[PDB]
Amino acid sequence: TFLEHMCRLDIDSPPITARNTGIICTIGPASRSVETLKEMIKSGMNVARLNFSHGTHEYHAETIKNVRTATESFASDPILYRPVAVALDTKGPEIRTGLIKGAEVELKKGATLKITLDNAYMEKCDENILWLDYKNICKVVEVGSKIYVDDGLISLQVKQKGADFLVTEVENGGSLGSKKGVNLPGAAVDLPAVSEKDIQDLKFGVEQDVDMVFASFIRKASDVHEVRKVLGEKGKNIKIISKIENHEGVRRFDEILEASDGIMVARGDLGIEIPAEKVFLAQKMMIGRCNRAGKPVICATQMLESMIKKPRPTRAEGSDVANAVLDGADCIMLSGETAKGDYPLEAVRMQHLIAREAEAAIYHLQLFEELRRLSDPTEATAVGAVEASFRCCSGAIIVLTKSGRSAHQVARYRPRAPIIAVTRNPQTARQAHLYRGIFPVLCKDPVQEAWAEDVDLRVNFAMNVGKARGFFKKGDVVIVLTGWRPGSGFTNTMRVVPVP
Amino acid sequence: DTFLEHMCRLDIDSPPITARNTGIICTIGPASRSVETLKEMIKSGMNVARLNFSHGTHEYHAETIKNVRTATESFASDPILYRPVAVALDTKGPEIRTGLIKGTAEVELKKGATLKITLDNAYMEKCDENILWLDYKNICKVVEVGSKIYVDDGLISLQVKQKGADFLVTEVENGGSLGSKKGVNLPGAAVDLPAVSEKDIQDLKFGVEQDVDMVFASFIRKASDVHEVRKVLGEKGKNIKIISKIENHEGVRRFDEILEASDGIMVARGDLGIEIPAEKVFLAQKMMIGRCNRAGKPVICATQMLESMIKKPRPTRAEGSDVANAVLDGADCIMLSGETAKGDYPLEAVRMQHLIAREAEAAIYHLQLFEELRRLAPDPTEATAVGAVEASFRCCSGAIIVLTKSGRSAHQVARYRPRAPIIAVTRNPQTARQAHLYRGIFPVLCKDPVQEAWAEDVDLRVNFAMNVGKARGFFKKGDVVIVLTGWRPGSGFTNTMRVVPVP
Amino acid sequence: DTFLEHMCRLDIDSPPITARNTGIICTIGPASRSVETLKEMIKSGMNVARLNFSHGTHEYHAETIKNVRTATESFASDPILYRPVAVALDTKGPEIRTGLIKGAEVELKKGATLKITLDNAYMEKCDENILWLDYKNICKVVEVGSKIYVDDGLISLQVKQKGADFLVTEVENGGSLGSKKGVNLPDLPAVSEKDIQDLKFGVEQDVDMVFASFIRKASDVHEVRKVLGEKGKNIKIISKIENHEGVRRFDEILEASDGIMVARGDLGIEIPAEKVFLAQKMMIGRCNRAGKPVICATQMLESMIKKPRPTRAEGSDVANAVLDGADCIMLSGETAKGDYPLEAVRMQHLIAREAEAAIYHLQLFEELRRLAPSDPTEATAVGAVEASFRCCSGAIIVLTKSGRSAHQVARYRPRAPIIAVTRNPQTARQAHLYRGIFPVLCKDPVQEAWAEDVDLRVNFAMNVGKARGFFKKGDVVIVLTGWRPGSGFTNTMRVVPVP
Amino acid sequence: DTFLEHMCRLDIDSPPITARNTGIICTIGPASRSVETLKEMIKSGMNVARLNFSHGTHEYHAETIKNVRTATESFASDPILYRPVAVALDTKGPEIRTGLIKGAEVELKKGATLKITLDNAYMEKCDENILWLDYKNICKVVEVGSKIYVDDGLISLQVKQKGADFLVTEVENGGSLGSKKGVNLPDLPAVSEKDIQDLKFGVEQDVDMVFASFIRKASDVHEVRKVLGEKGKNIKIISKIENHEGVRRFDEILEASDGIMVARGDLGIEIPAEKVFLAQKMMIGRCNRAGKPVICATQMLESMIKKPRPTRAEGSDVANAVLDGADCIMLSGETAKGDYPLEAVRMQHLIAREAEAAIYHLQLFEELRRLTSDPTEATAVGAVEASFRCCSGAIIVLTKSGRSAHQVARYRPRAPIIAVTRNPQTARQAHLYRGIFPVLCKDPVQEAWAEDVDLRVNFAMNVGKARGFFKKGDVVIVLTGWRPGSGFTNTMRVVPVP
Ligand SMILES: [K+]
Ligand SMILES: [K+]
Ligand SMILES: [K+]
Ligand SMILES: [K+]
Repeated sequence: TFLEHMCRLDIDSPPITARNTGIICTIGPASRSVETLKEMIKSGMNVARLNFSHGTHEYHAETIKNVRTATESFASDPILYRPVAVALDTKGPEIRTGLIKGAEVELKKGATLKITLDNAYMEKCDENILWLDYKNICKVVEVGSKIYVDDGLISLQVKQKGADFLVTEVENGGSLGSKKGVNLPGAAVDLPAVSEKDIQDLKFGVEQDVDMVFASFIRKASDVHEVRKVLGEKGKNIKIISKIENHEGVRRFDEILEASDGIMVARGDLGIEIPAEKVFLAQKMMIGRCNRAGKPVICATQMLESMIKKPRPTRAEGSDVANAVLDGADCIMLSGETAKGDYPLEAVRMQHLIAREAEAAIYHLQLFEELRRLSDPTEATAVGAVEASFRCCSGAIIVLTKSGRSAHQVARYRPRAPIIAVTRNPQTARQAHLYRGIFPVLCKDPVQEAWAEDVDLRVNFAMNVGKARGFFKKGDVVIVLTGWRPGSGFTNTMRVVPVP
Repeated sequence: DTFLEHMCRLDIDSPPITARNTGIICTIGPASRSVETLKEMIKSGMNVARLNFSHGTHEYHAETIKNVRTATESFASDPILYRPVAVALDTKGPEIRTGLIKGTAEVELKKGATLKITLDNAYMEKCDENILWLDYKNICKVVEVGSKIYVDDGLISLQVKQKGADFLVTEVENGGSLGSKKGVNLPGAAVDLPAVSEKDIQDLKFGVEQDVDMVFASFIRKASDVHEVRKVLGEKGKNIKIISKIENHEGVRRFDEILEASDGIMVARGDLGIEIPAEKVFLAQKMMIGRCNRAGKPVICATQMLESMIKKPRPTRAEGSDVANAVLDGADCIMLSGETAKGDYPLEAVRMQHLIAREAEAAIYHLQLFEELRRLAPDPTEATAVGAVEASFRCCSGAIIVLTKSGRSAHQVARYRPRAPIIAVTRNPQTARQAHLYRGIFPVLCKDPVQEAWAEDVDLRVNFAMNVGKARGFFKKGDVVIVLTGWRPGSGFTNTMRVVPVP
Repeated sequence: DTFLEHMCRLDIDSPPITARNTGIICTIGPASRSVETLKEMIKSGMNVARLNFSHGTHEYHAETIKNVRTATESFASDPILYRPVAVALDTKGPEIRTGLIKGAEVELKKGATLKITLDNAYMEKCDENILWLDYKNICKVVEVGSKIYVDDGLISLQVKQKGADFLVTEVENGGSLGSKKGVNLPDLPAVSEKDIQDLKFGVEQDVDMVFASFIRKASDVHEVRKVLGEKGKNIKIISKIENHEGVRRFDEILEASDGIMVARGDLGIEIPAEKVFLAQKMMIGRCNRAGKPVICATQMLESMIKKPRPTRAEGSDVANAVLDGADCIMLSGETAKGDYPLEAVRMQHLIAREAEAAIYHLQLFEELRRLAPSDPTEATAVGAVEASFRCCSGAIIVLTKSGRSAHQVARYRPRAPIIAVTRNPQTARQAHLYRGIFPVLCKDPVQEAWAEDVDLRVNFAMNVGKARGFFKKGDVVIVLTGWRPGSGFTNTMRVVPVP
Repeated sequence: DTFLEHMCRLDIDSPPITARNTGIICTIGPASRSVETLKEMIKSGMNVARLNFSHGTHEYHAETIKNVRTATESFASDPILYRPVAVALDTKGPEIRTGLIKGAEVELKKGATLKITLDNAYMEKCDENILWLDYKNICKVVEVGSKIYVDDGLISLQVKQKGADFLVTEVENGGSLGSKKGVNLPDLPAVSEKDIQDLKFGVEQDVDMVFASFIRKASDVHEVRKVLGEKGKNIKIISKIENHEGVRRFDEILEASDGIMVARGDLGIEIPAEKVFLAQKMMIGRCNRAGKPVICATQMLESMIKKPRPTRAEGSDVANAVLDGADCIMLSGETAKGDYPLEAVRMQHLIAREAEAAIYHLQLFEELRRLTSDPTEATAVGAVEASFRCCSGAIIVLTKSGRSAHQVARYRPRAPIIAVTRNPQTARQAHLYRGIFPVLCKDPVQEAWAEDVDLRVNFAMNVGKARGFFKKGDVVIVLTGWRPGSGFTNTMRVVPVP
């Protein structure tokens, strides 16, 4: 029972399980160097995120170079080599105010504010007529519609809508500077999914051979397909992860999920748009549907922010990170903790520890029996493999895959046993980190002419990796998923093999 | 139908429908001890008022208790709408405390700065940036060089650099604003203070005379600590519930024996974080809540709930998330501290707590709780309790109505955690107040005189329970309720279950 | 724990220590009419006395009923040990029978030629040449190659000439022909003139149930119901399914009836042998689902008509009927006219008790609990059976007036016996139709205080349960009652220790 | 969903669309001896031919075996439609019989007298008074008042006196005392000198299985095993449970046997009639639990010896045996000496097929599943799980000894198990297992292993399509090894039907 699982949790016993959730780290000035990156990889970093909200293409190109230099420095031993994915995080559409002749002119709880659109009234914002770059703001806003300014600092409330201006009352005021960020809860923002700057960044991402794109501010399915279109044919194999940052994204989550390769839950941005007594519900909902759909869900923002200045996180942060894992998140993303903080290596190590500790609180058998309660030969084989992995108490499930799909298919049923995905495709090896329980392995050996010899070679390689990682030892039993004939593109073959 | 589907169907646009089942415990202080404000807190959902005996005199607390009962009984004219309010005494216990600053504000401690700790009573009111006084006289022989000292709920951490015969020289590791009379923790040290001091005895006796409903025993490290508290309360306070506060590592280590000796448990997450690493505290919380749920004893989550509401009218998303997960872990009650005691928005804190708790109810997967609690569990009264919860799921009952004198039979039903609310009908004002400790129990106080005929008296109390249920929106005409009683008057045990239609 | 393991743990060397739960119905005749024999049959386990109204006058049957009640009430001195005995009237129905033979037995020789006359000039001079049967419109509904059966399907004939007057056949096979023997044609009135008289005689004699023969549709049951009328509205109607049409329209027959009797012997005449076991399983299944009694009859222990012990095939066939979910087993000639009626009853008791060891109770309930269609009484019924398993209770005690509440508990098939306590003598007798109900007749006067009267009846059930060995001091039992005097619900459940 | 719903859904006007999963064993005698008749019995559904060595000479049985094989191989020209037919040897065992009748039959009426003699001069003349039997030790195991049954329990006797070389009895139950009839007494050796010779003959005739009569204990089975020896080590030994001791010591017998035959008739004489059904259900359950074949025999369709159709009760008796969980049903006199041997086989086929509709397949499996680190066992379970999950038309198992097909069969999948083998003996022996449909592959071994696997699988595909098990578009489960000549059948493949 799940209750008994909680009762025998022991804080004095070390985590005997391996970490199954991926760790995504934002690379910046504090972690940009090869030497630091090497230690972060050793500490458990699986994906390197590039925040294109700031920095030039030159800067980021150097960062990508350093990440790959640090990564390939472990290639001298393919058994212990861990693939590292590169993630591009788009800037996305913003709503910014004008320049207060910078400086600030405070407001107060009661006064009025006449929002404008005069494209020359930029350089001088008062405590009355305020400017913003959102041209079509007057047809997606209503009367009574709140307008948060500077990350949920100053809330307004529309009173009069002309045709290209708004009269507002200041709900709660304070300091207000230049080029601040405004949020419109819960309006349907009509800004383009792909800014002209995003089109540049995404183009750059294709040339840099990035593995995935974190698309900011996704509100609908058509936004995702717009990013897809920009990536085009050349970037068709790049995984698109939609970032849910506002109320519309939550409401239209199903169409966004069906259009995406994965989901990022941005709690911080969510907390600005919707009340605090509901954000946890939205998180648990979105994670649940991603798990049900077998698509990767990333939990981001406000993970270990205190570790920017401290070597140790608060227990609240540790509890929040742990509960995200227990919710069913596939990956956890660090931001300023690794980008600009004083302890980037400690943050990665702490995230590893918390993820490992939360593993003990996971009730593996229940999740599978529910995901099974919810035709195709590959689906039956995947279910059969997981079922067999519980029956034999297997040390691992070895999946021979080209694109990664066969491994993802097994991963969606959440077996206790780690999934060793063996591939010769370096990209799918890197992209596999997005899925919980998948331990990607990159085979470098040339193809054998005899198909059964090539399979046996890939299996034995996985066998060696498993022994080295301590997943299993000789005498144990593993489940092996392959195809049947040379280049028949569907995994329908399950094999229960003793560990040699 | 499945836990996964249950999570998938969660909707933030949908208004929270079902009632709030977890208790709300509020610490009363300068910001909330007036009759006027107390009335608003009760309206907003306060079930239990906590008296913090770490501060204040007996006449101070007697006034608070009087104000609570005045505010509570102001609603007593309408027994259908009347909500019982419990009074909790939180003992001081083996505390170590600073340390009065000058002549009423604070000083700033900066990183890497030298700070001297003294035991010289000539400095007990002249503490500052350089010298600091505390009341633990044996501190120099329980602490070593390199020992960590935490001040004011772990806000400030110090490291001992030099051991003097009567003093300590420290270096500030974590800076901050030190105030007056703040708590001190010595994680690795073995503090010599007793579980029940002479001051605590005076306080517990005061609690008996003031007819408090429960005692929150601070810093419980073992079973014998609970037996001491139980002993002081004696025969006169034999019905006062004892809640043991787990605040350190030894308390977690010896949790099983403390739980068996106690009536309930309070998990102090904040104090726990001092001795236990951040990557392990959440495990400890889930463990203790689980064993409490298993034993059928109330568990309270306290400290670090809505602390930001001390200065802001709205909590952070992280706080609301942390509160909700405590409820989802299986906590029976949530306790508020500085939010209601001294903060600027005590009314807003209680309302937000009610709002978070109610929203969290939507994420609770009720049937699995019961199905597991029935399979892995250790009596006609017990079989009746299980059967009643069974029927409540089977019939989709609006409520389980339990006619109880001591509250026991209602507690036994609560252990199995039905989805339907448990309306405990009692004529005992004390068990009505104590019932708030248990999740899903909605205590109701019948003041009607005992009817001559027993069956007539039962129907009277059931009719009272159904009126309450209708008024609270638990059920309506045409619904079905489960009723638990004994057989014949003066019956020893509740072994009778009835399925009755709502007229 | 599982069904398979339950079968694996079966032990023929261990005494059947469970109580017999299936009702025993005995056909009373010249071999069992006497008060002495009836007394012993009651002691041996007879629950219901069946009177076959296909033969005998009302004078004869009134005497048989009187003897049954004399034997039954001879045990009334001890209310704790008194077992109620029901009386069943079995109608003749639309029977087609032959005529008497001149002198008397003749042999219908295999391959011969018979002539079915409809003229009353050969009704007393039948032989191997010309045969008479009491059916008129036989030449209005038949082809020239059909089959006709004699002596309960024993002899078979092949019609090869028609017209209107007679029928010319050929003996495919046969044996012996007595006189006025059963004839089968694989639209007589459902309730004939004679049936109406017998049914009204049944109301006058205060019989507990009626076994309606040859029910083919729901309107047949309604007609029987109509004849019984207001005076006999509480009399149970058990519809006998004896042909193919009864099987096809079984659903409407079941809904209209109070119970069902599966006549396997007659069923085999029309339906192929390879199909009858399926029909039996289907009908018993739908009866259990609907919560209505199903009786298995005919071809039970027929060998015991002349022998003191049955064959193993008969024991297996009876046991399987019980294991199929039958509520009652009916004996015919074994008790009516046979040389060992007392041994037949005892053997029936023996087999039914041994078969209980193979009953897997939990699965029956779990499936019924999941299949069953806000009623306080129905919810209490489920909860009581569920609590009986959980507490391993020795019995479920049900205080009932009409028997309905006890019937609702019986539907869920608890392993524990259901002690139905009643003051109504008829409900006590009719309760035997339901598997697992041990009816008990309280004769103590009504106490002034309702609660005290409930305690008295429960206490009476306690004493019966102890004397029967259902439970003992210290055990736990479930008790189902109403809440106040004149309650329309049996919605109150108690878990009470045995005093 | 529920067994109850499954029963309520039974419909007698709906034709049995499913195939017969239970094996049919037929006793061959003077009525079914000919090649022509045997051909019709094979087409009607006979899977196993039983030879009763209680009667007849070796050469008589040698000709029967030749005829059975001539009839079976007449269908060999079509590998896809060809059905393997097993040969079973049923030993005489420790049985005691009566002598010859002077005349011929004499009449023994209830309430008479009878002289049971050891006079060898009266083993030719056993009339109304005198009768001869071949058990010399008869006056050492029978008391005064002991009961004696003759000819399958037809006639019973009461011992009043105990003479020297004879007995004085009292006819308790009447009947017609025929000749060479069997006699029951509710110390003859487990295997006799005759049995030793008969078992040797069985090894020489290459029979597939031995029905060992009157097995009482484990040491009886191993005595038979030892006689069969090295040369007959692959011959299946099925122990016949015919008395109380066999039932009491059933576990040790089952653990020593390859299979079990439940002889209800012989059980009925020894054990009370109100207990035999319990014994039958217990033994079948334990065999199912152990994954060992159980045969229900005796008193099946006896009325079909003289009639073209069975009675209602016999149809219910056979059907309930199938529903009890019996792997095979055996016919005796109905096929051996009766007037309607062909009709007996066809009726047995019809009843077995009709009973199939009453089986809730998922219930048996879910119980057996929870009632291993061994890869072959895990693969076997997984294959059955997949067959339910995919609603597979069949489970194709490539097997050499049959062992792999057997462990899949233990879990009782709804889908037929197509056992593909090149070993003709395992093809014949596979008939003992419920749900196994054996096929004999005759294509020569291909050089490349993956090619030879595909050849065997495609053969199973064509058999399945010809039999109507499945059609193009459906999905089947396939169990194989991984490399040429391997120890474990540990490979499971979910493959579409071309
Ligand atoms: K960004
Ligand atoms: K305190
Ligand atoms: K009749
Ligand atoms: K034999």
